[PDB]
Amino acid sequence: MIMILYWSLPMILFILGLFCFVSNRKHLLSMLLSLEFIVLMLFFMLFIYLNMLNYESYFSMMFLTFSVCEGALGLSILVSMIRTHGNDYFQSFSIM
Amino acid sequence: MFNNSSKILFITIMIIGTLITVTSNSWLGAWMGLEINLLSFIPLLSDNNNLMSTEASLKYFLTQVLASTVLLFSSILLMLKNNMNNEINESFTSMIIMSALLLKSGAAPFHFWFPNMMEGLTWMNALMLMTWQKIAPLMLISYLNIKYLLLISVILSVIIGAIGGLNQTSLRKLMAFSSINHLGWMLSSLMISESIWLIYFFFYSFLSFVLTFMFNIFKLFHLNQLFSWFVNSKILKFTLFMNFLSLGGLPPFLGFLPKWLVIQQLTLCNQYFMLTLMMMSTLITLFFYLRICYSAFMMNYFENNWIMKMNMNSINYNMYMIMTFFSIFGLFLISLFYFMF
Amino acid sequence: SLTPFLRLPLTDLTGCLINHQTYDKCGKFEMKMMECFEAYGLERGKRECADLISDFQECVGMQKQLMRFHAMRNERYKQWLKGERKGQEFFADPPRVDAY
Amino acid sequence: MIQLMLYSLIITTSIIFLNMIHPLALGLTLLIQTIFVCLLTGLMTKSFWYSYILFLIFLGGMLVLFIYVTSLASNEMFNLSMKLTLFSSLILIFMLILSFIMDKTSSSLFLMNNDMQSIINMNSYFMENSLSLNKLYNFPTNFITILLMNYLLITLIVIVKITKLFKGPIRMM
Amino acid sequence: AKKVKRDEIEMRSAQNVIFPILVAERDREFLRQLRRNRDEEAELMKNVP
Amino acid sequence: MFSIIFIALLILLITTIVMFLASILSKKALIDREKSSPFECGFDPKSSSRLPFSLRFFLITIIFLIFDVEIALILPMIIIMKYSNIMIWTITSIIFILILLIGLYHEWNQGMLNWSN
Amino acid sequence: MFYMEFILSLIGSLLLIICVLVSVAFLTLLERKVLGYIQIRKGPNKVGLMGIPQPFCDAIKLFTKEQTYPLLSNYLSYYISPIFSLFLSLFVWMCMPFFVKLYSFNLGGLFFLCCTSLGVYTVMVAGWSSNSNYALLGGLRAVAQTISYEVSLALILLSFIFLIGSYNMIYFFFYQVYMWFLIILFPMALVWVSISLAETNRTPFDFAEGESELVSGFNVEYSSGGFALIFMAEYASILFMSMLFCVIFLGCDVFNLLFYMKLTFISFVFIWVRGTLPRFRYDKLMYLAWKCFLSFSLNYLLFFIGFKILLFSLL
Amino acid sequence: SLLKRAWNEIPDIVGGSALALAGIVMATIGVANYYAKDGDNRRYKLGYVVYRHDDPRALKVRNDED
Amino acid sequence: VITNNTTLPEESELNVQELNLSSAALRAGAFHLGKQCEQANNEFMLCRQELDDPRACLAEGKAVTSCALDFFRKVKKTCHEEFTQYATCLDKSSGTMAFSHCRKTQGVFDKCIKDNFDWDRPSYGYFSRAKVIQSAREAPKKEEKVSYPDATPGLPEDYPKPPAKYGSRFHWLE
Ligand SMILES: COC1=C(OC)C(=O)C(C/C=C(\C)CC/C=C(\C)CC/C=C(\C)CC/C=C(\C)CC/C=C(\C)CC/C=C(/C)CC/C=C(\C)CC/C=C(\C)CCC=C(C)C)=C(C)C1=O
Repeated sequence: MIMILYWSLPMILFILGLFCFVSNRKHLLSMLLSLEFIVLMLFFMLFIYLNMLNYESYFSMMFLTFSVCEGALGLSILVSMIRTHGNDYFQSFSIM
Repeated sequence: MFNNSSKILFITIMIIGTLITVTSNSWLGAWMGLEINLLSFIPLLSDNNNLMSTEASLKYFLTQVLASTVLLFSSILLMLKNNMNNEINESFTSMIIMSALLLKSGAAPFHFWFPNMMEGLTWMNALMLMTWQKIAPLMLISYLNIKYLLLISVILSVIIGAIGGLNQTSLRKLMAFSSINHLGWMLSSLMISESIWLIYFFFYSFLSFVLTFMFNIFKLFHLNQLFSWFVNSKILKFTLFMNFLSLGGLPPFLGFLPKWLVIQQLTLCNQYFMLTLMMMSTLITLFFYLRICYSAFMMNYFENNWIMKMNMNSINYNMYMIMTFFSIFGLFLISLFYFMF
Repeated sequence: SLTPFLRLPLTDLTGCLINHQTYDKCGKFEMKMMECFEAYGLERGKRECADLISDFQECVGMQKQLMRFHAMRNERYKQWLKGERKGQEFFADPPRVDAY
Repeated sequence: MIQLMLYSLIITTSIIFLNMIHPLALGLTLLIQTIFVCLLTGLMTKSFWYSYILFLIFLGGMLVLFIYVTSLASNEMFNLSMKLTLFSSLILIFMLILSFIMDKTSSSLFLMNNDMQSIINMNSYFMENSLSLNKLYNFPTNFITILLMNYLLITLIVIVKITKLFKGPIRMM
Repeated sequence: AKKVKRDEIEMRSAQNVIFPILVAERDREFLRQLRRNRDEEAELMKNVP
Repeated sequence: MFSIIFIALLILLITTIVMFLASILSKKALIDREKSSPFECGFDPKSSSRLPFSLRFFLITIIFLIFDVEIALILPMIIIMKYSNIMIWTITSIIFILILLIGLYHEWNQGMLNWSN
Repeated sequence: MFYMEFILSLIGSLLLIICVLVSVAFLTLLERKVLGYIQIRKGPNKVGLMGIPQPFCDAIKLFTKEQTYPLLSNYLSYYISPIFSLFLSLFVWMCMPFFVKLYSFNLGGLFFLCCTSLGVYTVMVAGWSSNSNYALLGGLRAVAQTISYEVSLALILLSFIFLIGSYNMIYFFFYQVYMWFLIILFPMALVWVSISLAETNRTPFDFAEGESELVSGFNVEYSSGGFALIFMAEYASILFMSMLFCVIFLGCDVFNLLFYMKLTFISFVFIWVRGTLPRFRYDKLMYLAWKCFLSFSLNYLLFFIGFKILLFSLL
Repeated sequence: SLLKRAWNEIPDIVGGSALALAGIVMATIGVANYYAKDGDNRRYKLGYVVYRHDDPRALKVRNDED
Repeated sequence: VITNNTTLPEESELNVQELNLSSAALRAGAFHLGKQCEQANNEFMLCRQELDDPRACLAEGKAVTSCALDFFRKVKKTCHEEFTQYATCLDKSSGTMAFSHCRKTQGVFDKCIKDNFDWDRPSYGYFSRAKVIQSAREAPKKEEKVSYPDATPGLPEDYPKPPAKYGSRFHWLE
């Protein structure tokens, strides 16, 4: 099928990104590491679709701007994490 | 909008973010508005005086980031096969979009994060989360037309939303499970129309807007505090708590009219079996509301006696009393409303 | 394309985000189709736009042609692996570079 | 041809990335992949302008998280996994073998490279990225860029307020 | 800036005298190829259902 | 590209050979428990280097991520000046650089650009 | 024909590689002689004939000297970091404009930005891999350098780019045919050299090495093989960045001989400055980039956006 | 005063903003001058542009000398 | 997409004498060549834009190539030596085949062609301008508007709106 010969690989890569975002690693940063991994794969598919259009790749910039802000915001929340808990370990948070 | 000029901004940018989503004529445009909305809420939500608040700022962020990420994943996939923002005949690719949106709003199967982040929010924060943040997600689900997936969330929402709430004593955590149930009614109202949903949402926000103030004005966070709460006229305290009954949708009060119009339309559309599970499950929701009214309906209590006085903010209380008055006598104004016909 | 319920002035902001109307092989194909959606509305348009949607999708998505192409290649390989072809004459003469 | 080998490597590096635990091991895996994805994207496009931008953008994020990794997760451990090295090396050669015996006219992506375009296409004889990036700064889509600007500036107000610089440095107490 | 533009326009003007020539050539060979492909398709798949 | 990748590999091979010569050409002597000890001015070290190293430019560190992503939006300017509407291009570009300056001066005046103190 | 074409491209890169690798050896001698004459010293004068074979006389030692295997270092990372430091130094040369084509490189200006940023990881990884207190301080002193110069670097490149119309470096030749952009861009030339120093981590911005603050910075735990490549990779950066100053502000007549008389002179300037200025203070640089340079660079984008617009109307 | 303090403390932002202010001014001259010449209609066109004698655009052909 | 019923011209018709003349040789005569075959070029290029069917412009294309081949026969007859020197220079002077380098040899040719055929080199920007012609094809594309008589009708503003019968008609007329 068309979807299997052309769009399978990025999707299989995407789900592997999510399975990193949920696996049990001690440090919160392990979530941030896997966060921009997924974003890297989202860019890849979005770039497939935008190129089916002849001239629409400019929207890649729009996507990248929101990619950094969620990473940048994701990093700020970690900073605020440290200065109330002292450490970023997942097991240090109240389970609720 | 409580402390500094900065809080004023984040509130507005939240409004802009939500509006961009619900006014967008394409999935990609809609997704952008969600990102705008995301960072407008977190700074409002994070305060370092509380060890709990920063934890709340986390669980929301990880959940919402995943939701928008998976949401964008499917939207790209959706128009990779159809080449349109719309799918002619709904299929799996459209289901995936629905799953993300439900998690974005904390519907039943993916609600877990939602109560578990309510421990560390101020009351004014919970209102923004409970009411406004549910606009953009639920409003996009109106575009998608999958029945069984949406139908399953309703059945689980009313059930999990009710049974879970019986065991809580923290009002903030209790209202979360209460809000999950009202969310179930919306999604049921969303497979039939939107004008009902728009009406029903406005009333739901109205009641929650009221109950939040009463706790917010008197800083109550636990059931025991209700019994210890001091009021000059036990008649006054008795009447303030009569808003819970409206939140329970009892017909003598305004809070039933929303439930009522959702049944006159679901029944018109032959969804009889759904209403049985929903309306029946609402009783359990009505139950723990009465557990709160134990502190009002009985009206002579053993209370601590180092308080003789009520210290309350005027403007909040001034607006709260006005809102409460309609919440008890708002039924006879159904004549005026012309949005149901 | 989706229809916002709100349709406040904000929709003007993001309306023209992604389109096919800028120098595209399918610019005319989509304008007809989407026009027909505007004439009949969205829900009824999905039942009157059978040709326009299929043509537009076969102009952008191109699945209909790519999925012809593999049938030719696979059927070329199937013949050879069955011995029906030969190694010397496996492919036809290539096109000229200065073409297409 | 290298496109298929790029497919193999991006798959291979993703398998191991699922198994990294040490944050820097994750980072090295991610950095390597950011190279390949950047390379791969430019194959199926009229220019590599976006690969340059994407590469530049992520490298900014690469440095910053090392600074925080070296402050938060400084003391952690690696473990060479003989299961992993064999598994990746086993499939990697296996995948590389296929790419040599693949009908790699069929595997090529249908997206039109610049040369894949016709000779008659008059719009393909301008500067490499003129038209594509054009309407990023023309009516009406320009307002989207403007909307980002506030969004980025408003973000810049969010970090300082979340961060609360004055109440000290950051240490992994 | 004038001199660079002067030179550029001269280079571009040379294209417009050559560009029509190539298009004439390509069409007369683009068409010829299409016949061969329409004929290769016939032979390749005689026995397909 | 494909030319550059080949030379990229060829260079990497060449530079790799250089130490592979150095590793053999290097004089070889028995390694001592002290020869491989770290250098910290001749006195044994108190603290591993893998302890948490405090940070003071964390705030700038985040601002650096942002400011780059606006470099993605100024760079295309030149390329599309001959091809764009001059009012839209002129107006938008200016209100792009004013926004950046205003943001910078705002934080500079608020003292966020200064390090943690 | 075409098959032959890429063969020549290989030869050019190899020819450019060996020539650059040789020059950085002789640059190090030049650094010692010139820095030995600004100081009233004589400089290397004995070895061989008049000191010319001095740098070769040192390349012998740094390779007949044993590798160091630090006890507490992740050896594989510690062992590989020198390779990529040298590779990235040589690799960035493939974009240097030639009228006798070597590589097309439309968007060559960006390719500069990508490659130069990569040079920080090699320092960064080497310092952390060494697992010594000083080495780590050197690495994190280098990263903070990037946070400063990186953003201002792009903006200042953008100003030059507006003048030429494209990111292809070849166009610098045509526009610098009557005069030199140095005249139009005098403060940027002066600023650009300042940022160029940060790129190569030189005095007054010598923080990665950090000599006399850190014992030897991130190099403190390297020896014969690894340290040599770190050194060569350092001076390859100077040589290129000096050339990149000659193509931007000084004519860019790559095929003329004088261009190489100019190239060495800017190399002399880099040594000249090292013998004049004391090192900045680790924070004063980061404040300098954000407080002054970034604001400065943005101000002229308006000046050149207006000037290009005004010039566009006339032409 | 104010002018003095900045001119003494941060002279670059004053000089830099002085040229920045120059950009806006002579950008406002050039942009107005551009539509004072009808520069949208450019005598040299990218690509091979051919009009019919009856097309409305055929009237607006900018007639120049070289 | 091509099927049997789609009509492509037979192979013999597409055959026609071709230039087969390298790039540098073409760029040499560009300015003098352009002034001659402009009538054919514009006629050919005009149809190709309005009408995007390659087989439709088949007749015009043969005119364009014939004019090009016609021009070089003249050059072959007279300035053969000069043209080769100009082309050789233009080819071997830079990697772009820019005119800015070979101005000298160019002059030699321009004087040969203006002494043998009294032609003039057009100004540098002559061919970059918009070229308006008298369409000999005489079939400018038509204009039409689609018609949907079955469109979803709406309530027209002229429609009168009397009071509702018994009002809301809800439950107890409220
Ligand atoms: C007392 O107060 C003072 C201080 O306080 C302590 C100071 O710190 C200082 C500090 C001084 C400085 C920082 C000065 C700058 C110097 C340094 C940072 C380091 C010192 C080293 C140098 C100057 C030497 C420069 C060169 C290197 C380090 C090596 C670089 C690599 C090189 C040259 C190899 C290049 C590669 C090539 C292929 C070139 C061609 C061929 C060869 C080399 C091959 C050689 C031989 C063979 C292959 C053998 C073949 C044989 C056969 C076939 C038979 C001063 C001055 C001071 O006064």
